[PDB]
Amino acid sequence: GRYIGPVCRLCRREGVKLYLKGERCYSPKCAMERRPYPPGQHGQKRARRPSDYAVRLREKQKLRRIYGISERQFRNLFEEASKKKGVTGSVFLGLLESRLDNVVYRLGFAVSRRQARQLVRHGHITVNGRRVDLPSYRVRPGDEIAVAEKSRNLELIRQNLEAMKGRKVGPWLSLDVEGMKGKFLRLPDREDLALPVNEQLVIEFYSR
Amino acid sequence: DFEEKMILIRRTARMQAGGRRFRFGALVVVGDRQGRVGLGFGKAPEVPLAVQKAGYYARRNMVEVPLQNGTIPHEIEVEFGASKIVLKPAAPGTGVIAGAVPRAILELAGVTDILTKELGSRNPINIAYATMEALRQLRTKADVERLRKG
Amino acid sequence: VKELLEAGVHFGHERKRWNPKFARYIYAERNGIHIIDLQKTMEELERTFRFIEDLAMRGGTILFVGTKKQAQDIVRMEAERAGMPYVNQRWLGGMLTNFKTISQRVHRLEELEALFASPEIEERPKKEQVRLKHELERLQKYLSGFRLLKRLPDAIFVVDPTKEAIAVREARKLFIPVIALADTDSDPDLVDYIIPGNDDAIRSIQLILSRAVDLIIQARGGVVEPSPSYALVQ
Amino acid sequence: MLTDPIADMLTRIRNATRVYKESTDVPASRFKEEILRILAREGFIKGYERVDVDGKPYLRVYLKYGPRRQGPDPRPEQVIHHIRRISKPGRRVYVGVKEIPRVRRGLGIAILSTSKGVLTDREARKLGVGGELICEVW
RNA sequence: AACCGGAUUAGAUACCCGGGUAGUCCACGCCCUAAACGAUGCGCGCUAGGUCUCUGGGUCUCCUGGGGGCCGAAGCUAACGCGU
RNA sequence: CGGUAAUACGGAGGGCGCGAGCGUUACCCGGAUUCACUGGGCGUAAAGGGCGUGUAGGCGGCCUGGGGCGUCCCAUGUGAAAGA
Ligand SMILES: [Mg+2]
Ligand SMILES: [Mg+2]
Ligand SMILES: [Mg+2]
Ligand SMILES: [Mg+2]
Ligand SMILES: [Mg+2]
Ligand SMILES: [Mg+2]
Ligand SMILES: [Mg+2]
Ligand SMILES: [Mg+2]
Ligand SMILES: [Mg+2]
Ligand SMILES: [Mg+2]
Ligand SMILES: [Mg+2]
Ligand SMILES: [Mg+2]
Ligand SMILES: [Mg+2]
Ligand SMILES: [Mg+2]
Ligand SMILES: [Mg+2]
Ligand SMILES: [Mg+2]
Ligand SMILES: [Mg+2]
Ligand SMILES: [Mg+2]
Ligand SMILES: [Mg+2]
Ligand SMILES: [Mg+2]
Ligand SMILES: [Mg+2]
Ligand SMILES: [Mg+2]
Ligand SMILES: [Mg+2]
Ligand SMILES: [Mg+2]
Ligand SMILES: [Mg+2]
Ligand SMILES: [Mg+2]
Ligand SMILES: [Mg+2]
Ligand SMILES: [Mg+2]
Ligand SMILES: [Mg+2]
Ligand SMILES: [Mg+2]
Ligand SMILES: [Mg+2]
Ligand SMILES: [Mg+2]
Ligand SMILES: [Mg+2]
Ligand SMILES: [Mg+2]
Ligand SMILES: [Mg+2]
Ligand SMILES: [Mg+2]
Ligand SMILES: [Mg+2]
Ligand SMILES: [Mg+2]
Ligand SMILES: [Mg+2]
Ligand SMILES: [Mg+2]
Ligand SMILES: [Mg+2]
Ligand SMILES: [Mg+2]
Ligand SMILES: [Mg+2]
Ligand SMILES: [Mg+2]
Ligand SMILES: [Mg+2]
Ligand SMILES: [Mg+2]
Ligand SMILES: [Mg+2]
Ligand SMILES: [Zn+2]
Repeated sequence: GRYIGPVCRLCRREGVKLYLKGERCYSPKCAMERRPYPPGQHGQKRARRPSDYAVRLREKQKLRRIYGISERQFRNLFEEASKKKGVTGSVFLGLLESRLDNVVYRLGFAVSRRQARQLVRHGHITVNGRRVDLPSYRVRPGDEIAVAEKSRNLELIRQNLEAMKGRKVGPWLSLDVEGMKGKFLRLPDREDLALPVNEQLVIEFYSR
Repeated sequence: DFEEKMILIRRTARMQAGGRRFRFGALVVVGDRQGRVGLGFGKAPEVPLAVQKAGYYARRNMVEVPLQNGTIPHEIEVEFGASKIVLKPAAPGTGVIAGAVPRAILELAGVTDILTKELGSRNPINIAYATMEALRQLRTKADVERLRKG
Repeated sequence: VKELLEAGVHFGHERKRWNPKFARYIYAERNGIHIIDLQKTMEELERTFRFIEDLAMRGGTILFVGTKKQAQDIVRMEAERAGMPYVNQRWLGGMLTNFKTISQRVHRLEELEALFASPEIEERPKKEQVRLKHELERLQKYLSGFRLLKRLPDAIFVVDPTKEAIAVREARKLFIPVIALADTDSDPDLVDYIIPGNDDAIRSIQLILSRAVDLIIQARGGVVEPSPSYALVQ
Repeated sequence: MLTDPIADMLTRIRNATRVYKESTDVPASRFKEEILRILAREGFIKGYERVDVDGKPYLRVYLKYGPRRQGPDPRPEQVIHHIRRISKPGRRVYVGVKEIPRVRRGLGIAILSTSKGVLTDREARKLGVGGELICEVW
């Protein structure tokens, strides 16, 4: 069971806007607006120069919390990237980007990561014609991510796709907005991600 | 232009009649991440002034590091006193795998991928000194070629 | 601007206190004294004076440094014959590495001179009058040749790199090229451009420095009469 | 008696260059000669030549060094920074062709003695043979 | 040494003073320790010099071997220091 | 750490770390180049045997030739399945 609770507090504890709240991380209520300091009683106190360990810790958390994942799956994915051929740094990101929940969010089907997770969990997502209710399902390139026609008439899907009209999509993705289709064209490159995260620091958090 | 990061500060009290009277030691690295690093060690009766001196000495005593793709031309060991430092090149997607001290030095050198071991004495000052001398001893295929040309 | 028959003066020196590194410039041991190979000297003299003329006609500053009781007055006169600064009485710790700090002392020198040419000398008490009197006296003792160094010299000339090695250490450290008159007791490795020969024996020092300054002025086209220093031979 | 002539020659060279000697003599042995051929061929020494010292045959090794340098310690960089005997008596080191090291990530050499002659690590690799690992030079 | 006295001392089972047995010496046989120290195993080869000295040889200001010292190149050492 | 202002005890508020788990004890490897083949040492830090003679063993100057035991190369059989 993933992290469930106040989220726009981690927006603060990381120091960077975390869009896990979906909307309202855009409207000036995110609490990253006019409250950029971390939570707690000592939040407005002057923070001490962090330890070298502290830096790689806050970078890993900054990424982990972004994708909304337990430490377990997070580290197993990382070690998977450490074994695979290619740059561990970008391979890991391509793997996190390949989560079905993350793709759903990325395809604009859901406002947020969490919402994408619930949408997958409840089987509203099609993959190549088949229902898939696992947020962890690894999307491959060439997979068609659709919306179950059962739910196509639901007002939350039409609500989000309504604002997806004319909105542009990631260069490794493409979607048809009327038929509620979508496709994973290829793995994203480092440059394909705007993630405010230094991968090297994370790799360097796991060398210990 | 020039980025500095600090290694350690210490208390180094000295004795005198009536009581102790302390200096402050500061180890500071200064690098451009472009292959130029420099190390300085300052002492002063207050912490900040000592740090200043360390930065000023770090801009003197500079080292031209021959990076090859964010890593090193060849592996070297260097013995400084009783402290031995071991640097080995690393393929990309590796990171700086190094102690606290050589991590700081290598990072400000612009090294993004390297393998490292501290050996013998682990003293921060000698480990820094040893890292610097190690970097002074790096040589490029160009440099070796021009050394055995004749 | 050369010499050949100068075997008539400078043959050798330093009976058996030799630096072994000087062995490359030794001809033999005659009557229990090291006699310096004559031809070798002129080789190093060509290579040295080439650098001298080049640096001179470029406009560079050369610090002439000599404290030997043999070379004091010579260094004074020949360094004044050129536009070059000298060090005569004692080479002070830091004159190059602390050049800023030592320069402050020349500012005090000029300050007290300009207060000694003003009517205010008697405006101050008698005791301060004697004090500042002493300040100007010793300042003008040490910095009389060091006065005109505005920046760090572009070269250094030393007459015994063994006794003046405290200077050569600082020229080394700051990468200033080092020109030296070095006999058998000297480490030649530390000298960038060497002239092997007696560090003692005024007769030969006057020749070497006189010719050197001559070449200096010849680089800039200010042709000069014989050097006034020849009367210091006796 | 001289215990390991090769370590002795390696060392004569090491010491000789540490004081920047122009030349140095080492007692003549064909195997030594074949080593000096690789040092020469690889530009580590100026060269060598046979000589007679008081009737007995030696090899004059002419060493080379880099340029005289800048401020203090003008002493040149060395050409032979590191010479080390590897397979000594009483602990012998033979390598198969897949056991042959890469010396200084390329920039040095490993003199092998092979059944096909005294080769460098590159020569012995491209020749497809291994043998006794004589020494590192770099 | 032990021991017998005389002193000193708060005490004196000691330092100081008067004595004195083993022993210290010899032979022969045991014992096998040690700050048994260069606190540095032996052999060979290579790496600046200068100086004092013991003892050989030489065409004998000196050159050349073998010992014993002191400074010190390169280098080594944590440092002290080591350094043909 | 605590002997009157405790960020170390006890509670609370708050925060960090993991999360159907979280901590603890035991045991194994790691860090430990701290048994040093890779990869350590012995003047003063722990470590040169009190000294010699010498047995076994270890080690072996220069040239050539035979052999091909170690060494190196090629082919081939083997190296079960699982695991990796
Ligand atoms: Mg990888
Ligand atoms: Mg793509
Ligand atoms: Mg690891
Ligand atoms: Mg060392
Ligand atoms: Mg050591
Ligand atoms: Mg230790
Ligand atoms: Mg370079
Ligand atoms: Mg003075
Ligand atoms: Mg002299
Ligand atoms: Mg006169
Ligand atoms: Mg009594
Ligand atoms: Mg009594
Ligand atoms: Mg008493
Ligand atoms: Mg004794
Ligand atoms: Mg030993
Ligand atoms: Mg014997
Ligand atoms: Mg002696
Ligand atoms: Mg005699
Ligand atoms: Mg004796
Ligand atoms: Mg002797
Ligand atoms: Mg030294
Ligand atoms: Mg000594
Ligand atoms: Mg010898
Ligand atoms: Mg109270
Ligand atoms: Mg209280
Ligand atoms: Mg208290
Ligand atoms: Mg508390
Ligand atoms: Mg606690
Ligand atoms: Mg508490
Ligand atoms: Mg609580
Ligand atoms: Mg689970
Ligand atoms: Mg458990
Ligand atoms: Mg353990
Ligand atoms: Mg181990
Ligand atoms: Mg142990
Ligand atoms: Mg242990
Ligand atoms: Mg040890
Ligand atoms: Mg003791
Ligand atoms: Mg001991
Ligand atoms: Mg002994
Ligand atoms: Mg003992
Ligand atoms: Mg043999
Ligand atoms: Mg045998
Ligand atoms: Mg044969
Ligand atoms: Mg065979
Ligand atoms: Mg097989
Ligand atoms: Mg199998
Ligand atoms: Zn937010």
